[PDB]
Amino acid sequence: PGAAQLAHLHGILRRRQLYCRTGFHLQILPDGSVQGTRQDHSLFGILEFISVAVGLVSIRGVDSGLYLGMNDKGELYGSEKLTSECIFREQFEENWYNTYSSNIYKHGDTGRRYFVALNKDGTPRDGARSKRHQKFTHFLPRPVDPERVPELYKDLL
Amino acid sequence: PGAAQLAHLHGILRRRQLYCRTGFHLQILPDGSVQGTRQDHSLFGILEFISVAVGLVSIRGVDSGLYLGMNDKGELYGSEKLTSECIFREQFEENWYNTYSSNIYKHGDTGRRYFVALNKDGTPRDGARSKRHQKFTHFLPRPVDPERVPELYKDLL
Repeated sequence: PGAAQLAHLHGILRRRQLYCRTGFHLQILPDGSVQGTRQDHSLFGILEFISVAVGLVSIRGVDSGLYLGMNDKGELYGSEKLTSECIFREQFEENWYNTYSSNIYKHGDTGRRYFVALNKDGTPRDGARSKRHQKFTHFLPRPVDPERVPELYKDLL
Repeated sequence: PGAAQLAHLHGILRRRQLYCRTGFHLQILPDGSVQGTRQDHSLFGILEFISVAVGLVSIRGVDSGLYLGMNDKGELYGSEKLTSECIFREQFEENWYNTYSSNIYKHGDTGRRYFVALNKDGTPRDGARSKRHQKFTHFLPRPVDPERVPELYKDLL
């Protein structure tokens, strides 16, 4: 084909599963909420990673179509349109587990950044109360076996 | 396009990096040898996973073009053509780390299978001397960021 064809396929090559070290895969539901499923290959767990810049990413739910974004008060959510709240800093942490902080939100005084995180029960943790050294913020990007989520792969088809 | 087009692309969607728990990415060199690099996104570290059957896989080096295979005496190597020695049993182990044993080789007496493994210094370990509970055999499948290995992605292009 052509035009936007090249970039579009690569997005599909960049689809991942974000497994949080507390035992959950980050998912972005259609209603706009963000949470964690213990299920491998969840349909909303299939996230497409857009490499914005060096150390920067944007995570779009392939199924929900929404972009992961963190707001003013540290709360995660699914943004229907890209915004400055949707760009996160991707930093290595330990063992291929990355950490993802807001690219615009931090604690004015300490300078400590706000982090994308999930509690041990799976619900979204308050970005501001989450820290780099805590396991709530560790996220291992995982590969997506397309044959396990066919609905999401009828673009090439 | 057509004919074999559908299956071909999916192979590209199933390219992975096999990170061994002892600190290395399994690579398949052109000379036919198998070893481990500490380098993320090594050019020979980019393996295409062929899901043979349930719990079965075949690993082909994208760059070397060779298929990972284990022989009679537990030694890994890069097979130029598929053989019975190239099919491995993929089993979950802990934390998304899988274990890969020979689908035809085991210890006649104990019944303990032969495992794909790398020592802590990175060289290939003897399949027969490797065990499931040992970290030499733990392998975390990782995603491949195409933009980091362009040479290997000129098929779609």
